[PDB]
Amino acid sequence: ENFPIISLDKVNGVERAATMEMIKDACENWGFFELVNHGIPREVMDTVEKMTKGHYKKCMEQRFKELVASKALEGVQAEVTDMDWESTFFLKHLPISNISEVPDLDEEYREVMRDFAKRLEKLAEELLDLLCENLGLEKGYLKNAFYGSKGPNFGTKVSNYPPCPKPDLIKGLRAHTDAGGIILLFQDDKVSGLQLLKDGQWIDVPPMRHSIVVNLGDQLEVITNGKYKSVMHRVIAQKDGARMSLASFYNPGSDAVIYPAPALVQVYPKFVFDDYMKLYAGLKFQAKEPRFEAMKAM
Amino acid sequence: ENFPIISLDKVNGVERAATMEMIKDACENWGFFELVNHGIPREVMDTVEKMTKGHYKKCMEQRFKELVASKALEGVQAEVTDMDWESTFFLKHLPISNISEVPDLDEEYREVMRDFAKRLEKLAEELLDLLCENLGLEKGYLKNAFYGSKGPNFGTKVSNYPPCPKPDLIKGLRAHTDAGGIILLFQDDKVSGLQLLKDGQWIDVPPMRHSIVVNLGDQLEVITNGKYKSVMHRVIAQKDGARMSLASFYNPGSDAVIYPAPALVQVYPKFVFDDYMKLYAGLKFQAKEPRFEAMKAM
Amino acid sequence: ENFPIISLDKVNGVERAATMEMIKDACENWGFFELVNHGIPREVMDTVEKMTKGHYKKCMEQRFKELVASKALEGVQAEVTDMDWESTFFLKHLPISNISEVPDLDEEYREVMRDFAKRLEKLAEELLDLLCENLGLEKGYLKNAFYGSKGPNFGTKVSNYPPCPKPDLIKGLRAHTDAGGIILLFQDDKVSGLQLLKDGQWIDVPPMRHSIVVNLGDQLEVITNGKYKSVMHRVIAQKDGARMSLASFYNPGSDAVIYPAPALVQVYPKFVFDDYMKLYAGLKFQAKEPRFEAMKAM
Amino acid sequence: ENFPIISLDKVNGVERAATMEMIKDACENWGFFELVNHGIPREVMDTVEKMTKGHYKKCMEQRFKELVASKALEGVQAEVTDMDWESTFFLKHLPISNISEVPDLDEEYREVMRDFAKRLEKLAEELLDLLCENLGLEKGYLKNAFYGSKGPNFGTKVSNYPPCPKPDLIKGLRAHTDAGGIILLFQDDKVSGLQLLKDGQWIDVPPMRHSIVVNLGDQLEVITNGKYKSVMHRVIAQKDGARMSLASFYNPGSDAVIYPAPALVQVYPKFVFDDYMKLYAGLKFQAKEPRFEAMKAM
Ligand SMILES: [Fe+2]
Ligand SMILES: [Fe+2]
Ligand SMILES: [Fe+2]
Ligand SMILES: [Fe+2]
Repeated sequence: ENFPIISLDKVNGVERAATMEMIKDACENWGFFELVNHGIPREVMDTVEKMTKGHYKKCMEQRFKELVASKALEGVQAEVTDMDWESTFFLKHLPISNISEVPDLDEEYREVMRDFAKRLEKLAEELLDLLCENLGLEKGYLKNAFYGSKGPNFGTKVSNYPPCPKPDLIKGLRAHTDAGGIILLFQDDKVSGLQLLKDGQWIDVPPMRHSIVVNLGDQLEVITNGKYKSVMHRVIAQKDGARMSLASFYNPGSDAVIYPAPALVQVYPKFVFDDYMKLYAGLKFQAKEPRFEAMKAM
Repeated sequence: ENFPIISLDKVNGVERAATMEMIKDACENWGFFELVNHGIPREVMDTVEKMTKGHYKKCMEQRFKELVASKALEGVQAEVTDMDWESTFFLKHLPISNISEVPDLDEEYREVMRDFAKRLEKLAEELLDLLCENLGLEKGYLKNAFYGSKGPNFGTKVSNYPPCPKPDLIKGLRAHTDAGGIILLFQDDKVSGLQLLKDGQWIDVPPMRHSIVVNLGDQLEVITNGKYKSVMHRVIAQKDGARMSLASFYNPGSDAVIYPAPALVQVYPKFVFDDYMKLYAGLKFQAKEPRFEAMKAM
Repeated sequence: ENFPIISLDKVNGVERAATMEMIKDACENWGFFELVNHGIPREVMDTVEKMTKGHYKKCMEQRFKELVASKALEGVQAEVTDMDWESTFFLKHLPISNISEVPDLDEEYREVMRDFAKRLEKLAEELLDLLCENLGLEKGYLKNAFYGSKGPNFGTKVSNYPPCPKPDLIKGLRAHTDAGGIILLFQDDKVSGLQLLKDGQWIDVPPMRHSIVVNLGDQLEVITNGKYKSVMHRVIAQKDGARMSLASFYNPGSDAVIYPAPALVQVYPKFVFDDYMKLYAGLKFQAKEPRFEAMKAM
Repeated sequence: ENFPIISLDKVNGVERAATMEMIKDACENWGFFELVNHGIPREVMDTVEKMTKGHYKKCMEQRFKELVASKALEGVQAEVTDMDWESTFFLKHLPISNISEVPDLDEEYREVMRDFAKRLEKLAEELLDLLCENLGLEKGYLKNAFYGSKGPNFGTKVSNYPPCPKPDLIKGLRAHTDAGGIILLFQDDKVSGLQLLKDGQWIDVPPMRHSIVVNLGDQLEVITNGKYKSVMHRVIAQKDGARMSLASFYNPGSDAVIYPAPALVQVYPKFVFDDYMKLYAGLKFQAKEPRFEAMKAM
């Protein structure tokens, strides 16, 4: 009944069996769990926060100079209330790290993001193995399924944003389930603003400090033949706090072939991960014959 | 073997049967035909041209003032070669004409577009009836199928554009078939730059003056159970000329139910026109369960 | 020492002289004053609020559908935290009201904005007359100076926005003085977030309900030969509240000739209002000879 | 009377004096000259062309995939005539080369741009010395004036563009003089489309192959106390050809102090180059007191 909050270090000790049973239960009945004692140092997370926030502040300062100047163009005084406070960019890590070639980051920043990205990779694969165990599969199974030819895709979206101006503005807002593998979310403050649908109703992720919030995608549901369902959610920015998010995605390689583990077995489909995303981006129906085939299906 | 060029007025005379046989043949074996003597006055088309071109010239003059000024911002001299010469906007006509409320047109312009849009509607419905006849269907059949509840959607895209900088830039460019009903294309100059794929190869639409180029969409293929195929094409702007296009679309109403005429009967599907477009815009797979169903299909 | 809060209705009564003396004092020593009892009904302001907020909510709902869909394009899940919550548009009123032809407002909205704009015009001209009186000028003087040929320019910027994500983000943010005539600001809630520089330090506009905040521009400083200085300010969106602003500007007509009243007399310049703005938009130096003349000046 | 076309290699020979006299005459009476035999190999220019064109073609292919996909979003078929064929980016070279960190260039491309940028720098400084000589100044004088503290700013704008859709669209288009030092323009084909105003009328730059077109900016006019005037021009893309431009700018360092050479001496002003550009970008009047000072000047 309570949202799973899990002290990962307990898997090294006498409490392991009960921690694995929480992980199992979250996987089966929540789709989500919040990790503490997960092995990424407080100091590293605090540095990632500070520096991301430093870069945000800079791009905001620059962005106001530019608003003032374009607005002057149209014979218009730009106010600070005209600001767009949302800023988001990505960083690839696997198979090829583009961290070196993304515009406008300090070197000291890129190296911090590098290290942090290696740490979370390592954490992800550990999590996948513990899922394997609970699941009766072999160590490495999911990392292997996710491998494809060149490897799993892994990146981190880095967001900075203001609070929602009022909750009823979210009233009518569609949620989703994530299409990929396993997602690890790192935020600032105490309140995420992250919510999951459970039995028709919205449950808040409980505020923690130095936590990582883990959730399973569509792909893990297929490989488990539905045993672990990817779950609907949303994330709304609270006046309370959490103005920054790092959402890192450990997804199957583009060419990877996804399908329910034979041991774990209606039957979920088999398919190449990239075709799941091409369905997703709307690039599987820009021809006529596909389209006619789909309307015959409905 | 020759692209169909059809003098529509001949349907009023002793030559009708041979003109209907061209229309039939184009419908079956070209998907396209070029109309002359189609009953829209030379004077009306020439006014539509002039005025569209007048409005283009204005939005270009304005657009250079703004480029000069934003470029100055970044300590940069804007050249005329920095110009974006492409300009396109739409006009609705049916079920509700938004021609009155589109920004930045002269009144004298809106009224010309109104009249012109009534004329082409009338021409479209005539064309659909002549298709009915060739097809063995009743007068009004297609207009009726297209009606839905509120009526057929009808609008005109108005484009102005420079020439392609070089043909091999189009080399690797995907074509398409139109998703809607029947399309009537009005251009300037002599060379369209419009091409259709016929038996694997690119055929140019032959240059004519005061012509209208007609082509059938995906919807007419379904209602004819494949007898009239919608055909692949593209349109590339020629150094030769044709720098302006008015493409008017007479499509089924959103809620209209499309399906192969029982008389005209594998079997094509039945479906609501709006679901064909939602497939098209990529809004039918932004949930997980649809997506899993589609991968099981492949 | 206290920010001027002025009950306008008191100019109809035994307290007039003391209210005029507040207006005089604010004009001379604050540049700003907050009006209550100003003669625009509570019901009208409350309707303007509600309806603006209704339109905001709609454009936000629509804006999230579009973010979800474009983000899907790039194989990316749009979150609600990716939202851009800032929305701003204008409405002209004088010399020609474009309220009828601005995209996407209910009719019931346009009529409310019309009425409201007539009311504030009337309030502005009253304020200018009371300035005349305090100043020793004739009734109508400033309205007349502002008239030019076709009339004074009058419009309203309508803004909706989230809170600033954190105050130190404003830390390093340039303020300004308004370039025009007289500005009347209508907000929601209680806290504006509006601040004025007075003797080197930031003073908050005091929270009021159904207030209008008035401030004088650069133009009124010139006509008063510096007696009424236009004052520096800024406006920052508070977590506390005030998520909406209507800032209406009563400025001199484009062709109006601005210059210190002979009675009110270094000497401020004389000039056409439009040249002050062209200086402002950076369109007075896009040629070489101007530029050389300015560097010789410095 | 004829546009100056100058074989630079002749400065190494018996013809030097007559070539220097052409350079002198162009500097005094044309502001522009076209260089051939200028010492940048045919092979290097041809490689720069090919590779720029290869990169253009790629960004165009990518840009059409994205248009098709966003247009589908709005239930709209993207045509090739909807294309925006204009593409432009910059490359810094001095004081710090950002060529390594600009997005989406082949390595083999960056190295070609590096070399090419060193070659043109070397050519620029040579040209400045020959100007010194004609002028009676010492070798290095202008390079030294341009040096400031960190060095001269040097970069190259790289443009690719379609033809102007029709000449009367340029009819009403403002020209300019360049604000910087000395500009070297490298194009493809034969016809630039570049024109200079000379005695009130438009003169075309004569078509040449493997030419470089040189022109003097506002800064060189000041240092020569008007002896060498920077001249008005424009560049329009011809159906004839020249679809690519590399415009490289050798300007004074930001902090450089520009002023008429004492030997060369109304008197032109003295000033820091960056203040000339800040005048230019419209950032010298975003405060009130500047503005009042300027209106008193007029
Ligand atoms: Fe998500
Ligand atoms: Fe088409
Ligand atoms: Fe202001
Ligand atoms: Fe130029």
